[PDB]
Amino acid sequence: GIIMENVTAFWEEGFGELLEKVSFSHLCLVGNPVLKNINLNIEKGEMLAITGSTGSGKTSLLMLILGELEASEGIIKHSGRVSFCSQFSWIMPGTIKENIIFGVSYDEYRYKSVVKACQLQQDITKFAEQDNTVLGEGGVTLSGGQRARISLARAVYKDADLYLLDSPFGYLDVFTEEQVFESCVCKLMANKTRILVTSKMEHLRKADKILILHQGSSYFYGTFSELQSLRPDFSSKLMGYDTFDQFTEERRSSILTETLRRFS
Ligand SMILES: Nc1ncnc2c1ncn2[C@@H]1O[C@H](COP(=O)(O)OP(=O)(O)OP(=O)(O)O)[C@@H](O)[C@H]1O
Ligand SMILES: [Mg+2]
Repeated sequence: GIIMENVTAFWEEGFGELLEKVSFSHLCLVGNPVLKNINLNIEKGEMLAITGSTGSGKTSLLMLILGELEASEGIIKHSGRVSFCSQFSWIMPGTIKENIIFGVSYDEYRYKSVVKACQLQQDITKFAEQDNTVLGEGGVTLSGGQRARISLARAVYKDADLYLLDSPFGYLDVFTEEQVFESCVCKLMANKTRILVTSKMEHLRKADKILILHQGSSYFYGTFSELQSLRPDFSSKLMGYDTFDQFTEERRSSILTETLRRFS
């Protein structure tokens, strides 16, 4: 499981460099918080959806769990192997397969089931060599979604206790992404403790807990139901869109941000 009791963390010199790699020294000198009074309790097998305004601390909270940012006040409790899957989808030179099982024991069943749920079948079938196509470093002629699904597969194949998925559903092939959410994150991963950063409303619905950050602070925590009751101005605005989850990542963040400001 993963517990966070009143946690706060400050700009440490060097942290913002890592945040580029995944002005800073002014935030460091001045001593601001990057997250502030963060609280959450996720029990084994639960799925936490994290969302919020753009630049609100979401990736920084993942760096906290990974142990890259140092929590000044608070307790952070969790244990085991943790599998991280960043926004930036990196690709090592080698085959699509090699990339997915990087430095980890092959397991024909486990592999086929990840490859499958992550919607990579539609993809590797396009290629003369299937999942034995060799990729150049950075996976460059691929699409943004293709890289993202390769990077997700790689991360989900890893066997671990906690899975941190940072924003893999933000590209244009929006239906595949709906498939992937459902087969991978919701079915195949259903028994694994997993945190998902996201700007799609659907993911909030189907989650166990929810965390919405804004200007570094927790603007909400607790379940999807509580969200509608407790922050209703929020809930009205967002839920009352036609197909908000098929807006671009860019437009979804814009509204989340404009909305979080209105009702602070
Ligand atoms: N590449 C960057 N250049 C300058 N400042 C940055 C950069 N990445 C993050 N920050 C700063 O660190 C804090 C934000 O980051 P985090 O990286 O925690 O945001 P998120 O909540 O993950 O948002 P985003 O949609 O940008 O990923 C912000 O207040 C922002 O000012
Ligand atoms: Mg982020």
